[PDB]
Amino acid sequence: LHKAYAKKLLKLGFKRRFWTDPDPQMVPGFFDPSKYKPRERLNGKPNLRPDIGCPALRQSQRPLKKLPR
Amino acid sequence: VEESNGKLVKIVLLDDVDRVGQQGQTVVVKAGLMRHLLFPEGKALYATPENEAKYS
Amino acid sequence: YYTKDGLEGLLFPKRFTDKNLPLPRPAVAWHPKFDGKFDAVGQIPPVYEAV
Amino acid sequence: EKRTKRAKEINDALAKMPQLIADYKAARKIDWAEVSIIDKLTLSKKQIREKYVKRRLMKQN
Amino acid sequence: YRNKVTIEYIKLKEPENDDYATRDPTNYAQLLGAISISRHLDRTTYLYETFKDKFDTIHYVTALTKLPGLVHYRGADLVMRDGVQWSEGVKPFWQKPNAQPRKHLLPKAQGLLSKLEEQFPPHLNNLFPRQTANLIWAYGQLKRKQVVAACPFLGDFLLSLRRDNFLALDKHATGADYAQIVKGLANLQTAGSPADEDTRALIEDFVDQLTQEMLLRRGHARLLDAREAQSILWGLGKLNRRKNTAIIDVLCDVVLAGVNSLTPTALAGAFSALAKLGHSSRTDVFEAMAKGYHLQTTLMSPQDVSLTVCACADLGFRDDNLLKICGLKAADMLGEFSNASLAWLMAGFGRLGYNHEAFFSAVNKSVLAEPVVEVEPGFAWRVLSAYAGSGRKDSESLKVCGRITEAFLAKLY
Amino acid sequence: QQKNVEIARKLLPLAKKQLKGLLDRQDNVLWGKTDIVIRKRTFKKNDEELYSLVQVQWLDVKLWSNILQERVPLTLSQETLTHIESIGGLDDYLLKTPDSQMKSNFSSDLRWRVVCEAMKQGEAESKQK
Amino acid sequence: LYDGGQLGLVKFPVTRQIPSYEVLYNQLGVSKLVEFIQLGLLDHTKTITMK
RNA sequence: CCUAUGCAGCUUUAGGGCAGGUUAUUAUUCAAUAAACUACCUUUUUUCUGGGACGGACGCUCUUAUUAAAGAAACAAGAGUGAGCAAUGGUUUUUACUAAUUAUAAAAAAGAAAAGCUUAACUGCAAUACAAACAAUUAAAGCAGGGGCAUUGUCGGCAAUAAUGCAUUGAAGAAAUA
Ligand SMILES: [K+]
Ligand SMILES: [Mg+2]
Ligand SMILES: [Mg+2]
Ligand SMILES: [Mg+2]
Ligand SMILES: [Mg+2]
Repeated sequence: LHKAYAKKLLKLGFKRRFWTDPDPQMVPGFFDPSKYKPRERLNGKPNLRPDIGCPALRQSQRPLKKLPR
Repeated sequence: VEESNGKLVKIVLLDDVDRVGQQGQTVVVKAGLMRHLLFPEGKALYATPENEAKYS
Repeated sequence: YYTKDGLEGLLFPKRFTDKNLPLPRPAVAWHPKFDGKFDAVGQIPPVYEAV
Repeated sequence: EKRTKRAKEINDALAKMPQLIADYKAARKIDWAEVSIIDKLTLSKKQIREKYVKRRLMKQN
Repeated sequence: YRNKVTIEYIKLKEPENDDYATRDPTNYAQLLGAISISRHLDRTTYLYETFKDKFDTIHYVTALTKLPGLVHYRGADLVMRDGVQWSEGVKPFWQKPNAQPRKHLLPKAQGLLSKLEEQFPPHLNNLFPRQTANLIWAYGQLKRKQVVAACPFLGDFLLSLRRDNFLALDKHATGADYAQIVKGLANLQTAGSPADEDTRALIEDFVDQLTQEMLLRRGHARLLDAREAQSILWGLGKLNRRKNTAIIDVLCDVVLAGVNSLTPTALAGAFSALAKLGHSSRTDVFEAMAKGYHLQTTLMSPQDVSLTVCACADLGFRDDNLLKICGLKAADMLGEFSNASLAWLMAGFGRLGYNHEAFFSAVNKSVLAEPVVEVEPGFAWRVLSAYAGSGRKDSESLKVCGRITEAFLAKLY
Repeated sequence: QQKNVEIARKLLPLAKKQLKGLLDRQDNVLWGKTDIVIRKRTFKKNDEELYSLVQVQWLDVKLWSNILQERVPLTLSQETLTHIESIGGLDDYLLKTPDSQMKSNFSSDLRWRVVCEAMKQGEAESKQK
Repeated sequence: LYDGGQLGLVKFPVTRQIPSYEVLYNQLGVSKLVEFIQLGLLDHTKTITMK
């Protein structure tokens, strides 16, 4: 990644080493039947909503919408 | 009668009926029939475990 | 091959004897999916030998 | 079992491959015994190739 | 329909039984339910003020029997157990000795009870043995708590049961009636202020006649279970009814059969009750009770430890396994025992002649750690006796005894 | 209980008014097994939720009571009627249930009437026999 | 971190490969095991266990 | 008058919803579902611009003026394009030929046409450079495998300069786990 962008990520605390996280349930002898969860597909869609989305992907905060009544 | 949703009920006969059956016979009849005619007239009782042992 | 409870007994046996508790029992066998990963089933009190 | 079946299919296909190649080459060769354009002495060899090769391939298709 | 819709139906689960908390009763049965399930004195007072004229004999009895449960003890006099939940005979806390009621609840209970007592007298002749037993039990509870000093209707309740050679009981008696009558009378003669001389004579005379004629002669003890039999034994012990031992043997037999159902708080009561009565020939009964502490060690409290040790010393029953359990439990609960309580416990071990290393070792460590020790004459001799009787030697007990003597000499009243 | 209150506060303003009206009828009908059901709508293209109330279908019937020798008008839901028929009728329903479970003034008054009448007839019959 | 609207960081693809579970183990080098034995912190005359 | 992270009211055959009534279907002795009509709720309705509206325009190539290194803007000017080809690709032989493209002084050991055989319009990698805010975009010696035409040279599409679209979501072939 370009130097200017990389420093900002490091300055914010980005330290990931692998594409995903390891699964403790896969270690032999450490399988907990209670904490069973079928493997899910990772979501690739960023949250770009300017009201409740990521602050790093919008210029400024927008007012929330009205509730149905 | 379990899935009849109240439309069908088990009936215990105390006296001989023209079409429902004879005394002591446990049969299935429409809920409306028992509600309006058989029950108030005193010719039958609902097929509860206590009634079946006592009468059936 | 050690399980979660077995590993505790191996590392801290005194944690069980001081409380007068029996040590954890060892496993019977490992799942066949791990064949080629382990050679023997560990014993909670290891058997030491001379070298 | 699935791996064994898949290997069997590939082996059978490769056994028949040499014959398929021979037909592929043969179907695109001009048979001069069925050409009457030469008797006409009007068209070039390339035009003869297109006229008869296309008819043979389309009929086979 | 571009935007597809999914519909879910959510059912709102509600309790099966109604708690009469906010609605006003409008019927004979509804009023009874609201009174019975009342949660606070303000609710009971509100019901009486509004529906005063729509009351019957049953309504007055129900209100009286539930009032003792609405009077709560101080939070400072209760200690919560770790993870214990309400169950059959088990509470989530244990009470310190001589627990006091809440400061702001006494005037309310006294005021409410005075109104009830005023309107009750006309209904005295329409009571059944069940209703009489519950009233006696309720008043005994109301005397143990600082609500009343005497039962105005005690003379009438006792006469009603006594009439016609206990004819009313002969037809409408159950196991609960005998347990409540004896237990209630005991709490009306010992709790709080000691007694009146005339009251003591009447209560003791009635109990003796009731026990012999009903439970013994007519064999009504067949209606009693382990818990009810234990309650009767406690009542007899407090009344010091040591003359008749035939009933004591019968009650002990019932306890022996249903030993499994008793908790440590009930086993200790049996030990103390037998010790007070002096019945020490039932070694087999003692052995069965001792075997009940093996598994229920998590339900023992300092009161149970103190009672068990003192009862064993008085009875002369020495069980090494039971004493070992009490010593180890006491060693951890040293912070809960009082100075006077912990001296009696030490003396109990000395009388039995049992030396418990962990128990005495913990006590010696605590005493030495204290910079300034002040031992009172009331229990100074008890702690010295325990060390001498227990055989504690020069290791560190002489230093503890030395400090004990110095503190005693420091005052010498 | 906490979840029930949380759901109720999310109802549409008009659905709240309907809910209160339904609850105010408890003392006028034989509540029985009547229960409250909430309708929730979700959509695929947006993260929006709509909460609304599901009405109760009330039935007017006349059930026979041998103790009272009368056909008693009653307002019931289908589930309550099915339960009464299964248990053995109105008389068995009232005599096999405590006052706490009724949760209705109309039901409580009717039950109290039946219980008192049953005792009087039983006592007289018992003395005769 | 906002870049004005270009949003250049989210123009890259996503990978979903799961790393091996063995990344959760403690790694011990053979050269480090020997150094302890040479210094005298480990007894090489008897079986060495994880304890 | 113009400019906003703009606000509000009103209108409709702008998008979505059903939550009152009517209507349709179904079910129990005041009910459930809804691409309909009325009522109600909520949301959207670019920018550039010799001020704004109206009109026009938004990607990618060639050429003209700002000289003969490169680069260089305006609602400046003059022309193209959102493809085609199973040969119009690859490679050998022959010779009375040396053209054409949207536009253009490319090119003779080179091309075009004619005749023959072919599928490199490949699989897995790659030193070093051009350009460039970044993303991407451009040229490429060389190594291993399987091939084509020659018989030891060339082929990783087309004389060259345009014929295009990130991520996400969805789908297909195969393979590895669980
Ligand atoms: K101007
Ligand atoms: Mg503008
Ligand atoms: Mg770059
Ligand atoms: Mg070659
Ligand atoms: Mg080429």
